[PDB]
Amino acid sequence: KKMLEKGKQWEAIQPYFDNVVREAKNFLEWSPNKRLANAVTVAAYLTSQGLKTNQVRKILDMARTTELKVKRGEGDIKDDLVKMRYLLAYTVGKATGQSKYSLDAFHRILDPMLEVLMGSPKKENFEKFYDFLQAVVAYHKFFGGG
Amino acid sequence: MDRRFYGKIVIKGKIKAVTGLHIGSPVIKDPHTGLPYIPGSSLKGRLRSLFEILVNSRLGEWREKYPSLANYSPGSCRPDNQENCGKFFNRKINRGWIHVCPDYETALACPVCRLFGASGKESNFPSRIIVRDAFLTKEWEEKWRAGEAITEAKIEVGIDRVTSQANPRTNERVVAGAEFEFEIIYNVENTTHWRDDIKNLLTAMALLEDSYLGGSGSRGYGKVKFIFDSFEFRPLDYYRTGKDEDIVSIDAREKSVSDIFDSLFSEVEGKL
Amino acid sequence: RFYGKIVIKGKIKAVTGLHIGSQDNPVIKDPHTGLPYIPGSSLKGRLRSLFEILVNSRLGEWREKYPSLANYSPGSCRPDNQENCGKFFNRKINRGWIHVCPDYETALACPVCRLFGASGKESNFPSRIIVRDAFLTKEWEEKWRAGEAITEAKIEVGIDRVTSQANPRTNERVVAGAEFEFEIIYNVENTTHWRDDIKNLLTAMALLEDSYLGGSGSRGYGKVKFIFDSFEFRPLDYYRTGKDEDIVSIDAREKSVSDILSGFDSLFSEVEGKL
Amino acid sequence: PKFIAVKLIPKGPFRDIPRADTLFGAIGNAISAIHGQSAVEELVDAFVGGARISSAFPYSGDTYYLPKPLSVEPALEGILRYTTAKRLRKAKYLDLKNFELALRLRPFTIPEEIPYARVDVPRVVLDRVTQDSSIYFWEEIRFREKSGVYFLYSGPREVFDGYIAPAMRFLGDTGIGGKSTWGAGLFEVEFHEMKIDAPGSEYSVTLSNALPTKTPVLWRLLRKGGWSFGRRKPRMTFIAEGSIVKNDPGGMERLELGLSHEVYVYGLTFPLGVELPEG
RNA sequence: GUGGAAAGGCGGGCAGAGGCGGUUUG
RNA sequence: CAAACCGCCUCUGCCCGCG
Ligand SMILES: [Zn+2]
Ligand SMILES: [Zn+2]
Repeated sequence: KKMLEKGKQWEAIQPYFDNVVREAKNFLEWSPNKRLANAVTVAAYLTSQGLKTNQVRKILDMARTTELKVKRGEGDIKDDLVKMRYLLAYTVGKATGQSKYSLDAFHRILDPMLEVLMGSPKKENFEKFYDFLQAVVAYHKFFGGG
Repeated sequence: MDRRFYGKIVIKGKIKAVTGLHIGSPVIKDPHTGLPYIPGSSLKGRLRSLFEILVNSRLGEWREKYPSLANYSPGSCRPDNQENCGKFFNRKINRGWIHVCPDYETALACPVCRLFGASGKESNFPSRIIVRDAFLTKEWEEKWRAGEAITEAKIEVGIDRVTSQANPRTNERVVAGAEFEFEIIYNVENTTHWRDDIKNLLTAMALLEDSYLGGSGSRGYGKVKFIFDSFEFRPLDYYRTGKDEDIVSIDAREKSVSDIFDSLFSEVEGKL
Repeated sequence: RFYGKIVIKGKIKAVTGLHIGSQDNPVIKDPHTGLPYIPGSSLKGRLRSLFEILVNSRLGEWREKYPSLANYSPGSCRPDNQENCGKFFNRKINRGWIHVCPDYETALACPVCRLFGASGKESNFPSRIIVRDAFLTKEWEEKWRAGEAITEAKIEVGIDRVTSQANPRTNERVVAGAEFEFEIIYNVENTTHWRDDIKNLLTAMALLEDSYLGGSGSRGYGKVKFIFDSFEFRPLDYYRTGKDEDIVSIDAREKSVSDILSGFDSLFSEVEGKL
Repeated sequence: PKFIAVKLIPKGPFRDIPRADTLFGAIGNAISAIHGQSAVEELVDAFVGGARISSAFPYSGDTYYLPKPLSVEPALEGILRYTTAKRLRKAKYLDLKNFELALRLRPFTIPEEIPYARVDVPRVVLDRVTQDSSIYFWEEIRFREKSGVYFLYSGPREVFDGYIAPAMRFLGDTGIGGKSTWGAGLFEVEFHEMKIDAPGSEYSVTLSNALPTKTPVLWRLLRKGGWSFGRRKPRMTFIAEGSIVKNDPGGMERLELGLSHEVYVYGLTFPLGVELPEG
């Protein structure tokens, strides 16, 4: 559906957008094609709104640090998982604007996939959020937003 | 014809990124430790590229000291697309022009090619220096382990001259002051001319120390400094007995223009 | 004859990236698994080349220890295109010139061909080392099964000296820090030659510490590093009866420079008492 | 048919899957180096009077392959598909369970995987002054992870215990043929027992290269020579394995070759019973 | 009494040239 | 208690030599 993201796709791709998202209130929801299948529809109706794109890469660098700590970097891979929660809303706690409604389709999917990691595996239980974190960015570039 | 071997002068030390240091790939990083590094390709090809133009300027003033510089005359071979003619920059790589002598007996007397080596058809001269990859020092492994930033993301812009419309981009560069540990091995294949090769390598090091290394450079992204540790000699009998029979030059607090010379290398002269 | 086989074991550490190639330039890899490896020929011939150059420096100074280096002058036979005219690198294989001796009884006294082997005509002195093929240490197969990259892809460029035009190519290099596991099996055929053969083999290994191993070495692709585990003597009686008679020297934390002098008077005192 | 099975767990790549002619030569060169001259002749006498070894065949993780008898080609239609009949005739090595099937002329299955690969690696020769190269290519047999090669031994046990078992510990550290200074022919040896269920008939497949003393029934011809201390052996017409003789004991042949010693070429048979069709 | 013996896929090649974090707000 | 934008483009991306 390359022609979807039409102008009413915000009023079309929010049929069940947050229900199954809140049903994925842990990280390891479903290893299958449901990850990519959810990750397309998440970015499918962000694109009709603004979604200022390049305010994400601090989480990318932080996941790189935690991934170096997967590669025998540090034994404590707990503090950087909490530092994302320290920076979870500071962005919408800094300045607002036109693309805030897409942030309404971004903040509701944070705490389902962010309150999990206190008693989690540090190396494991992490790759599926790590895949949803990139497939949304990827298909959002592919629909034409960046 | 006649490759010999007397020993191997080893140059060790540190490379000080006095300003930021860009070598693109995002700066390169080795896949295992994850830290950035300097390759030896990026460094040999920048000592060479400077000593090239140094020879090209003095191309007529040396041809009684270095023969087979008589067979060149300055410039590129781009305004007449031939391989080997009277011009100095006589090899096409892909679409660009670079001086490599085409034979063994021609390149044995080239000052560039007896030190950085050459190639060719039906003859080949191989190098005398080995320029190894330069990883971060012992201090900066741990400054990385203590949580510091080893790289930065710098943001630049491009301004329209008429309306001041500006257009940003992001570079990613090693932070200033970062220090990499290098090694350069000159393989003493002739005891007649090792002074000239060590002195030409120091000329290339000095010209690199006034220019940049990688990256934009004309905008500040270079500025490498060479902090010397040890010239060593490792003669032909170090490798057989194993005993510490190698001559060391004491230069732990000197400049690349301060080595360049008779006072330092006197025992290497006497050891021949 | 035959008096036993000295087995040298240990590890190789690719301190810088190791590149060999498989004819945008791949490295050579095992056709079934897909992991890289260091060939035995690529290691053996690099050792032989290094020790050839070392010997060619010393054709005046070893004429009394090793005879039949008196039959050679230091140089090469490429200009005067007659094989074994009298220079050292005397045999032409296809387009290159190697020192390989032409007879048995001249190669029993030449220190290169006594160890690495000659070919000749009607004669054929075979080699006296077996440089066994080198595969990744099981730690680095476990790192290969953790999804970690075992090779890289390094992009280099060539640049015009006047107009600074990029002309890029890529090479596939083994990740620096890798570990391979080598074995070199020396055949004790004559009990006089053994000290000098193992000293020459360790000299050839120690020239390789400061040289490189395959690929663009002067652009920083070698820096191999030998980390010994153990030697074994494996005597003649071991292959007869199959008990444990073999002397095991242990040098677990020793480099090839710490091994040539430190252990050769000391860690081989037990082997000279059995010859 | 209870045979000793020698397994050669490879440490590198072989040059070729070794014939019986180059297994016996390797054993003789081992015995002449760990025992002496006068104990190779007792080896040869033990193989004249008694024992026999077979060729090497590939194994892959506790499945052992044996060559296909040629007894199944002339009546492969009576066993039975034209695709199956063609792939059932092309195939070279049958599994041990299938091989015991096909000795009795029963329907059998071919393995769907070969345990090795014939790969040719490019090598290079560099001169020492100019580093100027010259390629040649080199073929070798590169094995999988659990796969390797094995051969079978019949005959008494003092011959195995005094000759073949020391010869296999010697040849583990100097390989079976090929560029064994590149670490090619080397292995770790371990011995088991194999039992083969075989019909007691007049006809026998040979599991080693035959070199017969009379014409066989169905055969697959194989010229090969060798190299014995530098001297070229003349080319000899062996029969390849899996071929049907009847009551033909084979025969070793002594060569001349201008050496200090005679050079035997192992031309003995290794009989297993087989059921033929009417021709 | 080994279709063997001997044989470095390697020499040379800068991820580089160009580009104000900037325009308006007492 | 910061309003608004711009958040990468331009060019090459394996060759000469052994069989
Ligand atoms: Zn030149
Ligand atoms: Zn020799």
